[PDB]
Amino acid sequence: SGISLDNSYKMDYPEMGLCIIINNKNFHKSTGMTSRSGTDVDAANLRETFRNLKYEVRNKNDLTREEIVELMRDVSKEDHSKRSSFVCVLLSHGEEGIIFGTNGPVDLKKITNFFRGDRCRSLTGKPKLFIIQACRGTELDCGIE
Amino acid sequence: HKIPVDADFLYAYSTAPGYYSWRNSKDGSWFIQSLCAMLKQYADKLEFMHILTRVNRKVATEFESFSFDATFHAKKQIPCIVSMLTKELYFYH
Ligand SMILES: *[C@@]1(=O)C(=O)N([C])C2=C1[C]=C(S(=O)(=O)N1[C][C][C][C]1[C]OC1=[C][C]=[C][C]=[C]1)[C]=[C]2
Repeated sequence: SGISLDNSYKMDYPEMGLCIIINNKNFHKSTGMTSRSGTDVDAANLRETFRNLKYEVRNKNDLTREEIVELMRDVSKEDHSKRSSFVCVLLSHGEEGIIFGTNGPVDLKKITNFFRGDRCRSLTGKPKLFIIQACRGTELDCGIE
Repeated sequence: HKIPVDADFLYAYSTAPGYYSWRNSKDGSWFIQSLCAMLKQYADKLEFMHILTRVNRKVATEFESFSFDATFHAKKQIPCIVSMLTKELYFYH
């Protein structure tokens, strides 16, 4: 063959990768949080977009901090051998480091950890992508005109 | 032989750390609105980080919050690309 560079991920596996989208809209009276509106458009949008990107989209609505974790633990346990990647979209309320299940908070590290190079063997060397639509605190960018 | 276990992860944050993340009750969130726009327009042209950078300017320059409440009125937002990837990323091939 010829010189072999490799500055880009092998994205020609039989499958582009499964894309998980968690669409939390409604929260338990207790959390003291209001429902997010508009999120259903967001969620529909990503599905259409990732569907065009040959991604195997799985929308998961209003998940509890517990179901998010099981979902992840379970999805991470899957065999991603014939897949080029993994996308995961978390649509919800948040704070630096955490995103809220419908009943409580989940640590971004707690879930993205199921996919660490040593805990998700069939994804090691492959790009794990996490898109996050949630607050990372409560600061406001008054911007500069 | 070995590689970081936190290696090959990409974090696309809708906002800079500590700030609010805007969402419009009708059209959706600024971020995902702008993320889907850019993906369909370039997923087959640009490398992922170049896409997300267009996504950053779309949000930054095109959106600005309207609100009856001074506190939340006229705010901007800048998504945050956090990459621990070790190679370029093109959804096409
Ligand atoms: C943010 O995601 C979060 O974690 N929390 C508690 C929260 C967040 C964003 C929003 S918002 O997108 O609605 N918006 C941006 C900051 C203030 C707020 C103002 O407008 C608004 C209020 C109620 C419904 C819809 C829009 C809210 C809460």
